[PDB]
Amino acid sequence: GNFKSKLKKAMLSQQITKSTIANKMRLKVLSAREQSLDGIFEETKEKLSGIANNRDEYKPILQSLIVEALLKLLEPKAIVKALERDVDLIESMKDDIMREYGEKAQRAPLEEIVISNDYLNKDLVSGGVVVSNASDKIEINNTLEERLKLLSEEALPAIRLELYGPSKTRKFF
Amino acid sequence: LKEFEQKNAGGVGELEKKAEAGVQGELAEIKKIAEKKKDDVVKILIETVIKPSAEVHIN
Amino acid sequence: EYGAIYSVSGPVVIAENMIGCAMYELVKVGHDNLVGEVIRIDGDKATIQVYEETAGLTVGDPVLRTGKPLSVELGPGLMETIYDGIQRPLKAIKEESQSIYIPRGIDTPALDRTIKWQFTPGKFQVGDHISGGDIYGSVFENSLISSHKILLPPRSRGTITWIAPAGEYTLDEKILEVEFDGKKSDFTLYHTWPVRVPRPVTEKLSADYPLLTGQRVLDALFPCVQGGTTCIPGAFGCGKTVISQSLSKYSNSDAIIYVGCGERGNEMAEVLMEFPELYTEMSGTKEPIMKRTTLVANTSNMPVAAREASIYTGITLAEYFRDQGKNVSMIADSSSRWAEALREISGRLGEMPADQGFPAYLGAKLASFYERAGKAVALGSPDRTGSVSIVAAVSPAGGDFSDPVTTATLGITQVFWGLDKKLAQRKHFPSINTSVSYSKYTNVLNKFYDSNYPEFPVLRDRMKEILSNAEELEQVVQLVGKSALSDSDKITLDVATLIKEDFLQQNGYSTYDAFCPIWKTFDMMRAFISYHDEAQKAVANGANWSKLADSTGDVKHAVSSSKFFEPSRGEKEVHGEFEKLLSTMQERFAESTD
Amino acid sequence: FAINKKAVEQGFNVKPRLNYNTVSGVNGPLVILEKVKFPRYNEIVNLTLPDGTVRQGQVLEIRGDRAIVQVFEGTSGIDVKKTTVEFTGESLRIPVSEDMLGRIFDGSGRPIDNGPKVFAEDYLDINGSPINPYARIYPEEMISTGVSAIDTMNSIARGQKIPIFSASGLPHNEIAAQICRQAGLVREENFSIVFAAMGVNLETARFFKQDFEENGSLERTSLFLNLANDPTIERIITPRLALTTAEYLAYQTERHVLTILTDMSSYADALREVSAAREEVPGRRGYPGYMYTDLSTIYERAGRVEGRNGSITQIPILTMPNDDITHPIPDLTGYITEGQIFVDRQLHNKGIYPPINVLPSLSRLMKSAIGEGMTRKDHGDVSNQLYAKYAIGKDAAAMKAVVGEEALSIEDKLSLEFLEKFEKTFITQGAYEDRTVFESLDQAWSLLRIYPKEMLNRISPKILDEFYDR
Repeated sequence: GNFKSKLKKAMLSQQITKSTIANKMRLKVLSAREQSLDGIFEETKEKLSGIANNRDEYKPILQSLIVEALLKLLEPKAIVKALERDVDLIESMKDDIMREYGEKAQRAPLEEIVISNDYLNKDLVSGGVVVSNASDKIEINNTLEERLKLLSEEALPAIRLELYGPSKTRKFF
Repeated sequence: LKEFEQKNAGGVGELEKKAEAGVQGELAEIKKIAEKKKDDVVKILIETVIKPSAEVHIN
Repeated sequence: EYGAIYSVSGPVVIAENMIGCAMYELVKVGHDNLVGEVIRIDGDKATIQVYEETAGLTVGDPVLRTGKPLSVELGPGLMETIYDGIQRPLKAIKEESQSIYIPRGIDTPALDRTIKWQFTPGKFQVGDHISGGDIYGSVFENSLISSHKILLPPRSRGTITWIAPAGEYTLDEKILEVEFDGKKSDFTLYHTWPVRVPRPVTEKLSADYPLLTGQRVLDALFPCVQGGTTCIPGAFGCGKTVISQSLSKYSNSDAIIYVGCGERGNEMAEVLMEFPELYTEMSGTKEPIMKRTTLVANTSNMPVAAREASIYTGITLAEYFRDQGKNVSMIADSSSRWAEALREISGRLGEMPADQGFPAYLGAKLASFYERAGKAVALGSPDRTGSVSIVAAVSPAGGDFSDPVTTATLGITQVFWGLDKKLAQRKHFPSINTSVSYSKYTNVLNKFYDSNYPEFPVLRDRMKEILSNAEELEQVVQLVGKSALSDSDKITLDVATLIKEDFLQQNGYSTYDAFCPIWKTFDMMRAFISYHDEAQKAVANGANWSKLADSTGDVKHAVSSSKFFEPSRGEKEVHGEFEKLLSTMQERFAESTD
Repeated sequence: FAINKKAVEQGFNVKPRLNYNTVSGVNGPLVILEKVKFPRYNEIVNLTLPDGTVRQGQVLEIRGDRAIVQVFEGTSGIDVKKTTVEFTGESLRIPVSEDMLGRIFDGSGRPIDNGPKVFAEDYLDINGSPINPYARIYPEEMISTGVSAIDTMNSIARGQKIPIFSASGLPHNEIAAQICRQAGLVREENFSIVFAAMGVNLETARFFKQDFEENGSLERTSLFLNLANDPTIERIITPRLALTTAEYLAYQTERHVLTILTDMSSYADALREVSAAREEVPGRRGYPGYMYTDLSTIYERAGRVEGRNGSITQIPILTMPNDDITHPIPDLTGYITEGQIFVDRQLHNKGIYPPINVLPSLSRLMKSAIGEGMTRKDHGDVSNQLYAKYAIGKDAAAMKAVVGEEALSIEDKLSLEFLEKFEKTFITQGAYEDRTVFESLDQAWSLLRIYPKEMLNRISPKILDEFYDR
């Protein structure tokens, strides 16, 4: 009777060691997969900057971003907080923005678009803008370093389906 | 009991090494298939990011 | 015209710019057109309760009006179907949504509009005068529902100016024109009806024909009449489904409408699997029973507000089938869940509770529902009669009968069947409590008994007296011991135990005791009473009963095994066996008097 | 396949969201906003306290332009000047993937096993639409738990929901661990086990993690832990996360799942607490008036489906306050469910494991699983006979203590002998002893040898004639 217990205890201990090793094995594979994904998500940011260093193409993107933010806001007044090296571009398109907002929405164009004397971080943020109303209490952060973060949350399934094809053992969706 | 407990002495390193080898053929697959499809994913998500939607919330 | 959502909180919405809306009118909410029903009105605003899931609603979404209250569609094709609270078929929803979930905001017609029906025109000729409630045709629905009948909608009359010929049709092709001040009325094979307005009837009568349940105890001691109400207060799982199962399986009614409100949800999956594999015979053995039944299902999971709309829909169909001169019977599931839904919505709006939170007007909602039961003479020319016999089942909290829901129905019902917990825990079904239940339809059945079974009530009273005396006698043995008990008291206790072990245990399902006909129950009743009478007679002359106990021996076994006599073998078949049983018993007593 | 490739194509889309630096009050666990620009009922927000610590909430009411938000991780430290909300424009969703198996998540469904994120295959709402009753099929199967009192007197068919009523201090944890370790179809042990514990102490969590690890079961399970010191509001989400994971697994990968909910009493307490924060009409003993519906929308998610093979079985563990079967929580739990196993305190004081009495326990779907083709034909009524004899033994013993031992006929003596043996040899068993139904039924017959054939009435004569003599 004593033998039974003093053998069962060692049996359970060795079983626990087996289980621990088998468990910690899977974490290495999972970390490898997510690290490979992080590789993609880190090597993308070096092309957004490249586009941001290109005036011929950056202007329409900036205009579209501003228009989208304004349309989502739906106010007669607005404030824009862009980088230092972009205020010159923004100052050159303050008519198209107003006209296109007045068109897409069925209202008259905006009244004023005051560019804030504040600015952003040259390093953290590469392009884009942040748009708020007159009182400066409602914001729509639409920087090029923000959109990517949102996209890297609702696109994981669409990325797995592409990097590993249809998953097996799932048969009803 | 001494026999039983010393019999398990060699079951640690051997099992660990065998398990390590068992999956070692998988990380290579991950790495090699990561580099084939990287460009496609990068292009797709860059295209998605660049172009906004410009839509109004249906009241 | 459209309004706009202004406030959302749980199952309650508020919409502004609703000026033309009227109390209890129907509305369509949201972009998916969920179904609602206004409750209050304050100038522009109008509180609404939603009969679906409220989630994702956005302040500013449009809301529509319809101008008519919650109504069902009455016509052919009701039989064999299964419906949700607001009468949306489930088979069609599944087979068209290609999914196992119920897609919110789905809408399909209650009755199939593509099937073909055979129409046999009635007797009215062109130029006749027709009033609401008159048969002007018929339809062949099943081999069991041989001729579904067509009725002019109530509140509609005039002179018929065109009637279609025989043939086949769908649910749309007009088959009658009635001119009242212009032939502006076209009548198809179906019509609608508001659910909160009871259908008009010619006159109410008195129900005086028994409703045969099959269970021995219910038929014997606490009978019910065709057109009467009832309650079966549950006690937290004491076989309250066995009673409903047997009633649905074997009752002698031309139709059945099983309603589930707050059901466990798993039960429906069993009642829609058993029936298509079981048969009953009326004008031959017609294998399906489903041809005779419709089911309304609203499990405890589905939206709360639809619980109320699952019993009005349930009973309006019963009234409709009554109008065609058929004896129907509605078997309601837990009606306390309806009260819980009422309490929930009442609290949501915010108002003074009466008892344990229940709204002050609970006592009036129940009565106006139970009052639709009863025999009556239909409204129309051909002079037919029908009936409705609802059988509720309340589920009190804990096990006490002080629940406001329980104490409210007992005030309005006419029959009552308590339930005991320990009897259920001992596997003693049915678990009726014979000391607290009662039945008011006990004397008006004298006509039926005299026509058929003249001595039934006397035997019933004698058996009840035996049981009550046994209870009283045992009330003291628990603290005095069975020492000072005379022979008569011991015989009374023995007979009471014999009865409680044999007569009042139906053993549920088997090949022999599943549906004890009335005659078999009567013969068993007489045999038991005769046994007790002879046992008291022999000991009356001083002969000691202790020796008689094993001197008789076979008499007790014979009476206790009489319940195994197989029914369906002939009314006269077992009649002779039961006739000779008591003769042999009394001969043995006379011989064994030694 | 194309259908797979289109269900996710809509994922490639970017939708910015607003930030409202406009709060207009705080009270209890609630927070009121203002000027919200088309709220949505049951949305998700992200509070960003002035300290820089993020939290999470959920709207509950929406008037013209106000939204009332309740916060999960308390509400202290919030300010009406520097805080900031952010509307996610969606309900609460969980990332699921068949690689969740073998991992640990906390009350909010985020890893705590020092691993990476889930890397999901799709997002699912924690709530779920009801199951079309026309598309449900009843079990017609049986699980062999290896406990005689559970596998003979009652029964468990996969696809069934059975609570375990047990007082405080009794070893319901051990019973649950044994059942999950020792369950298989009667002739599998491939039951993937999701496990959700809410309102537990550290020792219980350590014990459960230990037991699943030494039995080699941790590689096919998934644990959600919400200890006693975690935020109270989050205890409402946890069971929904666990059940959503189970539903995904079963009904979309065709595997049989078994679910455990460690403490429903804590869930009820949290419901009462959050309700009392608002002013809802109370039910008896103070619990909310709508608790029945809330419990129903948790329990009524088990069973099988027509076109699928998976089937999820529930074993919720519930603790009665004062051993009072009339308390609201047991009442509604047993009204919603179909049967329940009862753990007895009295038998526990005599060192009987498992301390299960059979009189107050029930199994609705027993009558279907048992019969012929799976077990012997005697199983249906041997249980009834044992029930009747046990009930007679109870009241015989009760009578013995009043009148003495003078009025106890031979019937009572036999009943007392049966009652003693039926507990000292039949119910009792070890913590690692299997018992196939055949052996349990043989032992059950052995206990009816006391009674002569002539008074075993509940049992059928045919069975007696063929088994009573062998």
